Amino acid sequence: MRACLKCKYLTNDEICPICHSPTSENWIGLLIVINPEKSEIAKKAGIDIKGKYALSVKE
Amino acid sequence: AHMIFAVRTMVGQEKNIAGLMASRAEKEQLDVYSILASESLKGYVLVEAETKGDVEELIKGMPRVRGIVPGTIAIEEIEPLLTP
Ligand SMILES: [Zn+2]
Repeated sequence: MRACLKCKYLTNDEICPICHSPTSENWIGLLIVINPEKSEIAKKAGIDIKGKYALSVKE
Repeated sequence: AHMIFAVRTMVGQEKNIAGLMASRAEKEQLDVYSILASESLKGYVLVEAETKGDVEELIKGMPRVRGIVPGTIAIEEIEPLLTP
């Protein structure tokens, strides 16, 4: 599993389905947003679409 | 929004349990909004939900979960976890 280098979205894809940036296997932490509209944590994380995200990522 | 709870898990099973939780939340249509597993918080998963009952139903019979920490967690105690 990889994470978008820009938005941290988690995927097996080498390219983020949201923002088209490269993804990396080198990621840490897990935030699963089930309901972006109702999640205060998602809002603090700048997440507005459902999915799973890393907390930090590097190349 | 409001309620966030810490769910105690086995150390090292945090992400695994977050995954099972998300699946169960969707399947059972529970009012669970997000699930957070921070590396700096071993043995616990944080669950944002409408009520404590949602979290009780979420973890009901789930392996490798020990229970729910008493009391809600304030959003300010969580924010530092967002940028590791
Ligand atoms: Zn992205």
